[PDB]
Amino acid sequence: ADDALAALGAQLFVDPALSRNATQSCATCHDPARAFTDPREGKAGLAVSVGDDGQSHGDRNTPTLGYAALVPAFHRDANGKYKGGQFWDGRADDLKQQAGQPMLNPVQMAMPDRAAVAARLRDDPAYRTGFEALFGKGVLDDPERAFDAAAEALAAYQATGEFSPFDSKYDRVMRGEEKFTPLEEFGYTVFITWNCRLCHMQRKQGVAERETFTNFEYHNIGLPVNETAREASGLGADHVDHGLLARPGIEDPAQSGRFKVPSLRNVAVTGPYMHNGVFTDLRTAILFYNKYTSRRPEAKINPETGAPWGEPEVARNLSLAELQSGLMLDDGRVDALVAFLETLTDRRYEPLLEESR
Amino acid sequence: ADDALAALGAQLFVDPALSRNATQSCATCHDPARAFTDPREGKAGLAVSVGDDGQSHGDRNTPTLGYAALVPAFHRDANGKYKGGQFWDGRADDLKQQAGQPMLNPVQMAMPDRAAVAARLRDDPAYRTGFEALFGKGVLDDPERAFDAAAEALAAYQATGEFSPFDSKYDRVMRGEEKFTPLEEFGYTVFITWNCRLCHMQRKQGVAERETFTNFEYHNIGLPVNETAREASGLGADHVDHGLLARPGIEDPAQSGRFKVPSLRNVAVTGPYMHNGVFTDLRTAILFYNKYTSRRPEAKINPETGAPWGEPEVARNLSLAELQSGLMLDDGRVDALVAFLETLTDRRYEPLLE
Amino acid sequence: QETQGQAAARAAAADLAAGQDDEPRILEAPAPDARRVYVNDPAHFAAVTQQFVIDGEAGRVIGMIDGGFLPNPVVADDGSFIAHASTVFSRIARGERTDYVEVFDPVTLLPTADIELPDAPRFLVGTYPWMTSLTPDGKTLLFYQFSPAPAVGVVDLEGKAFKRMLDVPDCYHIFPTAPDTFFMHCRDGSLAKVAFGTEGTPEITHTEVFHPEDEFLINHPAYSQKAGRLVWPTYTGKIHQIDLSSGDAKFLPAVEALTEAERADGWRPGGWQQVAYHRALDRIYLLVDQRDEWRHKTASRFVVVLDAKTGERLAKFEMGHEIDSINVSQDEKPLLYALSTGDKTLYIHDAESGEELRSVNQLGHGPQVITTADMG
Amino acid sequence: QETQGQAAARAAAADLAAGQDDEPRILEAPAPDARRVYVNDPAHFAAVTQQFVIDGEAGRVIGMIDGGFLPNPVVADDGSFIAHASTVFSRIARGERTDYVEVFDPVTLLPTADIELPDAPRFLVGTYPWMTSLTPDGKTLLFYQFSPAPAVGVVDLEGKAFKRMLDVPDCYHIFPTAPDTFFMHCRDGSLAKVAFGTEGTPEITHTEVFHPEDEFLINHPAYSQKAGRLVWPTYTGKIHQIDLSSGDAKFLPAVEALTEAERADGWRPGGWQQVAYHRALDRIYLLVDQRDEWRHKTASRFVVVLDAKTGERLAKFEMGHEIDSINVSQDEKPLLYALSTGDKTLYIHDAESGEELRSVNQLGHGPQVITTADMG
Amino acid sequence: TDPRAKWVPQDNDIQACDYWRHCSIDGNICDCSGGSLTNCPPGTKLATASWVASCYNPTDGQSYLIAYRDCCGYNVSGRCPCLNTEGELPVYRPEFANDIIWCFGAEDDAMTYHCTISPIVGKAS
Amino acid sequence: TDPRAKWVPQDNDIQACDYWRHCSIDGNICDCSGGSLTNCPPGTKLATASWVASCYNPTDGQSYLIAYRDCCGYNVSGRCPCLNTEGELPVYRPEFANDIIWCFGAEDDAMTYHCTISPIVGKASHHHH
Ligand code: HEC
Ligand code: HEC
Ligand code: HEC
Ligand code: HEC
Ligand SMILES: [Ca+2]
Ligand SMILES: [Ca+2]
Ligand code: NA
Ligand code: NA
Ligand code: NA
Ligand code: NA
Repeated sequence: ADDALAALGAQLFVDPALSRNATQSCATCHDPARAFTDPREGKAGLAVSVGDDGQSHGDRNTPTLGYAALVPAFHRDANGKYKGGQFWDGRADDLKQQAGQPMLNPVQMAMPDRAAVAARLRDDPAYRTGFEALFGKGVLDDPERAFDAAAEALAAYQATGEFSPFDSKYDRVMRGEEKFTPLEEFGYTVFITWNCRLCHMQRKQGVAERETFTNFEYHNIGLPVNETAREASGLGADHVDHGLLARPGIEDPAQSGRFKVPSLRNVAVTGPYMHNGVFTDLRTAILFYNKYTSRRPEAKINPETGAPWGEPEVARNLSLAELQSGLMLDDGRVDALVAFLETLTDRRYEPLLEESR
Repeated sequence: ADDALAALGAQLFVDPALSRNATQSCATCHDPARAFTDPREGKAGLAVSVGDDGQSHGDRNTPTLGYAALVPAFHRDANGKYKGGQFWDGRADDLKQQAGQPMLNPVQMAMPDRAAVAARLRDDPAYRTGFEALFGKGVLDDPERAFDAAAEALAAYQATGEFSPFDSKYDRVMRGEEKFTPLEEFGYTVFITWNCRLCHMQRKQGVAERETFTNFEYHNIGLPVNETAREASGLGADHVDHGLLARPGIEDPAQSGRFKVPSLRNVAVTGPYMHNGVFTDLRTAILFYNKYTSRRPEAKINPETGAPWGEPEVARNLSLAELQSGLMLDDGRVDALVAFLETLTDRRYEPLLE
Repeated sequence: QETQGQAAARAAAADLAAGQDDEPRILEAPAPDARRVYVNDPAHFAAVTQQFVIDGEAGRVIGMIDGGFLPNPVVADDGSFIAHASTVFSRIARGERTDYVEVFDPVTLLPTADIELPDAPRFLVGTYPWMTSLTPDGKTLLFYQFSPAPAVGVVDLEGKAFKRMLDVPDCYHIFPTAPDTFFMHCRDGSLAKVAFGTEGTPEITHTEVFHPEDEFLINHPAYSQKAGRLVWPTYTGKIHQIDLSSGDAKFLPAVEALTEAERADGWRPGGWQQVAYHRALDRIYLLVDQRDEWRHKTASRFVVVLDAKTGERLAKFEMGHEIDSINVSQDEKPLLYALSTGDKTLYIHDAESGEELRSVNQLGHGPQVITTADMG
Repeated sequence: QETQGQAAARAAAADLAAGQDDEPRILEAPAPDARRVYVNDPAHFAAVTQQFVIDGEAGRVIGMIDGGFLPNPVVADDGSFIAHASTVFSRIARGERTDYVEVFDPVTLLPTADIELPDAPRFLVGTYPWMTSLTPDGKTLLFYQFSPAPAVGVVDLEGKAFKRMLDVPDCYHIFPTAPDTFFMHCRDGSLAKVAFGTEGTPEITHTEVFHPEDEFLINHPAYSQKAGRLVWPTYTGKIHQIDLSSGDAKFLPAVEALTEAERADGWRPGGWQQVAYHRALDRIYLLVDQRDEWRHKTASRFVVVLDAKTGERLAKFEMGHEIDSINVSQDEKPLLYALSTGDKTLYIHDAESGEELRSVNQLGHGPQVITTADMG
Repeated sequence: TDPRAKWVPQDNDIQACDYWRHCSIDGNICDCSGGSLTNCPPGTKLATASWVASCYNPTDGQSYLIAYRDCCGYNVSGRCPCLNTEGELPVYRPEFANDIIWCFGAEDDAMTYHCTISPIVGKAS
Repeated sequence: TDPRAKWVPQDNDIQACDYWRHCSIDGNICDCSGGSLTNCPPGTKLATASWVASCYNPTDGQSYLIAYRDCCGYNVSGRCPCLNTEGELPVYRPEFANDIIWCFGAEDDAMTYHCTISPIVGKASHHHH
């Protein structure tokens, strides 16, 4: 059942018959050889992904599915902070609610509706057999059931150890099986004593058993629009990605421009970075944080463009308290952080670090 | 010698033959019955005194001679403060140098010069005998020796116990013979803990053998002109009394407007007060100090005139560090001070306290 | 048995073992209650000072307020706010002086008002609690000025503004009785009643003279604004009680806190805050020991408790320490707070038995003044 | 053996008997000289602090200087002035921060300059002498900034104006060597030489890395500006000596302050100002004791004295008190100053014999830094 | 009591200087002025900066990273002063240095030192 | 060191709280922070205000008026703290009261307390004391 449901999800995940033109499976955008992100080039580089029509681009960067199964379901905590959920704006409560959305999105897999999905599942005798064993006879005749079941299988598959193996060097080091290089060790010390820890650690204090390097909260760190992405997505020059406020049922204008803190696991191999893929290099993402702290003019310039970072897409609700730490990361500490973040790469993706290094 | 000298000075002191018209003696203005001050009402009341001619008024209040003999000779001390001498502006070095000035001052005794003084001395057989015994035969035929000798006798007389008897209640109390009243004691405690002791005590610390309630310094306390006195004096309404600066040899502009701190001995019976007799009452003199301390309307008004005190005659060099003490004398402390000050009255003038 | 630090170690270990997360944050002080006590440390005339807010029940510091030069603390009896009149200088102890009033929220301890007093008008003196005083409505703070002459300043806490200085005769201390009236103690031996409108010289009314010139009334009388009771010991432990509840002064029978044979064997009050008054118990507490005539600011090792209406001694406690200042909580079963300037320790006593319950040490440099709210 | 207070009583008694008058007034301190010593009291991080100006020969406090939060004292080696970089706030420890430098006349102790530092730029740290430093000419004061990044602030004492901040690498401490140059110690184990103008990117050069990553160099190296000698102990009592007198760094041979057998038996330096250097004698003094390896800020009871050239031990003094800081007068027959933070006492020792000669107690709350002028 | 002896952690009293989490604290324990082990007193402002030490917990045999944080904007408390330096490195390794007033990031720009908290942020490695 | 016993003046050590002239001193002996018995330390400002006391001098058996004066404009010295109260009267008799910061008249408006001097200003006997 647990095994079998995931095994079904495994099959669906790679099955392009879930896209209108049959060109695209989850695996196409969440490619297992790329820590489940999209290696494909589109009109905005790797910032945003192309759908099954071959033309439609999204407005956000395809995130890893690695460790996404550790994220709690979306909720508001007692301190009025939203946490968890799926999608950069948390608009899906959890993996199961998320799974069906790329299928029906005309900018992604573009199936017209649930019935079209179920017709596809019915065409395949392995699916009749697999779905029926788990969900019962005729499940694939009922589009609502078939679609829900396909989401469930896909959520199950993403909860397997294959997606969250905890076998990064960092994991190995925390087991006592090996040691950090001294650069990695300094990186870890910086990470845990600087402001990164205020957002990129599961817990406020104490020790997490399955650390994924995010507190699953929502923060506006004051990123600019990714203009090439925004052009490709076609959403308009006057469009504002309001982040969490876009989630249905969120009305508080203080949530405007806030996005889910990503897990930094496999961060080294899942560029480009941020919700709009705006920064191509990991070092850039780190340096962006100096804009709140450094008094040096260079701290205001995106090193990838040589131009100012740009006005925030959403100039209000910035996390200034956390961001304005009073301390600038010098290059040695940025280098250290890169080294440390690379230790968060799963064992099987270690060979990918060669090219990024 | 010392007795006999003083005894000659005693004769001279009361002798009006040392004035031009033979109408005026030292004792006319320094009346022994009024603690050697002038009881005579002139133009400007008692603020200033009239000379031998019946019409010339001075521009300063006639001071007591009591305890003048305890003032050091004029000198500048090592802190740069001038101290001592005689007259309100210290322009005389000492008693001896002071004594001949009234004799020759046309506004006072008005003798034409020293020879006229000698001649009057030769008119009196008693003086030929008295001066000759102390200073030698022919002293009176030499105007300079005669005048210096008269001045010496006058000074010696003023150095007698009679002028400085230290028999005030204050003296008796400090000998343990008598106690202050509670009000007098409060007044003394206020006197020595308030700014008054910064100027009206001989020493900065320790105890004086012969306290005369003056440090002998020069201070500008910021007094206004006494308009009627000034009128009567005939010095002009443009005139400015520069106090110590008027002493020859003092050039330091910082000394303008500064006057010698008077001994407060006998102060209760020597009104009017200050160098120009501008205040008739002792209470007023004490209240004057509140103008620097008190932020109440009353403090700005001379209670004898009902009008503002007046701008200082000399606005510069006020002793503000001393005068702006940060504390105002309430009516109670002013009463206590009056009472304390009355204790500095010599025994013989205690009857004058009403 | 288990101390505060121990209990905390155990709770922290449990949270660790359980995997319990918690957000590091700024704590709120527990709500003000009757057992809250404030200890002010004038720090032997240091330029900056500290006030300790203490939960008397647990004997725990629950917060602190920083102050300037010889600040005058006040605590609103209703617990709604605390305030001080304080003095700072632009360069530690030199330079431009700023006198000001701060009002603080009693649980975040954040300043909610900061009201400058013009012309540096505060009286700088070892801390006498009744040299700065809240009116009963809490709307007005009155502070004493000595220089150039006795005066009283009126500060509007509601409008957050200084209003004006009242000219008074030669009097001391400020015991507000109403939104527009307070009493003072005058040199001539009267109390003066000062009624201030919004304008004009106030109206001032002397009581009879109520003590002779050679009877010395201490700088730290107790005053219960809610009871109207002014409790004023003299050097010999004689105690004037003055009732101001009616709006006018009426003088309660004078009382002696020590017996003749005690007097004769050298017992005298001594310390700083020598006297405490418990309003509901109508009871007086006096710090005493055997001492010379002129050692009246020294610590004492005993407290006598006496009934306010009779004069009857109710207890004599051996404090077991050198105590400079006393006060009491105004609840039922009150604590008797015994502050040792020398030990920098507030000893917290059961006011009934005099037993030492607990203590809070390390209370600054020279703590002297204990304040409580009368919240009941 | 007659104490100063006895001598003073004797003299006052004689003036009274003799009728001798004297004007009460403000004293001038005696002229600065080699045996003047300054003790700074950071007062364990209090908002306000004190410096004591001491006559080391007489063991007399001859003056004091008030300061704000963790001020950095400097003393002009020629005796012409003293200064500090200080920090005050508008409401004791809260509100608007003002950092400033004051310069004082060394006899009247009056401030002759008060120079504001814009944007509150001082590094707030437990006091390290070499985190604020005078250039040899006395005209410039250099102060370290940590936040947002290591930087060094330049203050013109002659013009009484703040000049600029300099951006530096990831380095610490300021050892000036010239009117426009100073050295710093870098995270990477090098020294950084910083040469700066009125405007322009400062010229920064690093030496070779002179210690391994795991050899830890203490925060309180001794630096003799007149000798250009930087004497930098490690935690183990290994002593790096760096000669900066040429204007570039030369590394001198390392010496051990402790023997192998001592080190095998747990001897290590420890304290605050653990090391002193006497220029004329070329001698290092190091506070050491038997201690665990991580008790390196604890007091020590021994001073080893060693020849800086050869590393030969000349003495091992049993100080007889818990000493946190040492320094020495820079004259002949120097005094060895041994400051106890816990006893708030400066013990003054003959530096040749180690014998305690006298002591000055009541030096604040937590005195930690001794400064002397090198006037010779 | 022997200041120079090896520090011996305990996990039974947070107000004592040998409390295990305090192995590199410098200042005053916040628990003693109205804060708590990992929270600041009222009126003070919590810094975001920290120093770190690996402190052995004798309750569980594990070493934890304690990332000290200062509570700022008040004069020093004066209660429960402690100075420990386990693993404490000099100022040039500032993440392990403890003479620095780590008040950075505190609200209202507060930079005066009041006391320090001792929260755990990970296991030592 | 019995704090409550009758105070016993000595004329042998001015830095000790039992020095005869300190009979009503409150604060710190100026002589311990760089002043002298009767002069203020450097940097401080001498007040013109005083409270007075009559202090018995064991040496001559005379009683002298000591008009204590504060030296102001510095934080309290912290050395040789002393509080004595011979003849000390409460604040409403301020001339003899010693909790008051007697800094009035000090230059620069200095009103912070540093230490106190003990000069003689007269011979004595007060009705009280
Ligand atoms: C056309 C590319 C594309 C395809 C195909 C696609 N995804 Fe995604 N995926 C994205 C993008 C883009 C986002 C972020 C969108 C957003 O935040 O609004 C995303 C977000 C998610 C997330 C949220 C992860 C996070 O951390 O917030 C999950 C889970 C997910 N995808 C799973 C799937 C599954 C399961 C399939 C197939 C059923 C799938 N995706 C197909 C591009 C794709
Ligand atoms: C105030 C909370 C907060 C702080 C502090 C912060 N982060 Fe982030 N970080 C985020 C959030 C939120 C995002 C996603 C922002 C977005 O895309 O809108 C993010 C994104 C990133 C990314 C891109 C990851 C990806 O998959 O695209 C990196 C790398 C990262 N942060 C590193 C750091 C480091 C290193 C520090 C310390 C210098 C740090 N962060 C501090 C909230 C924070
Ligand atoms: C016309 C009235 C008058 C007569 C006559 C007179 N004096 Fe004066 N006396 C004064 C006045 C007025 C002053 C103050 C003058 C001044 O300060 O310039 C004074 C001042 C003095 C002083 C200085 C006192 C002090 O404290 O400064 C002495 C001494 C003195 N007189 C002695 C004498 C002697 C001796 C004679 C007789 C030779 C004499 N006076 C005649 C009016 C008089
Ligand atoms: C700054 C020094 C100073 C202080 C302080 C001072 N005085 Fe005077 N006082 C003087 C001087 C000078 C005079 C004469 C002024 C003049 O006539 O120009 C004087 C005059 C007087 C007189 C008039 C005496 C006479 O013979 O005319 C009285 C009375 C007096 N002072 C009392 C006091 C009292 C009481 C205090 C304390 C409130 C006091 N003074 C404070 C310097 C001082
Ligand atoms: Ca990415
Ligand atoms: Ca007169
Ligand atoms: Na782009
Ligand atoms: Na919404
Ligand atoms: Na007139
Ligand atoms: Na002249």
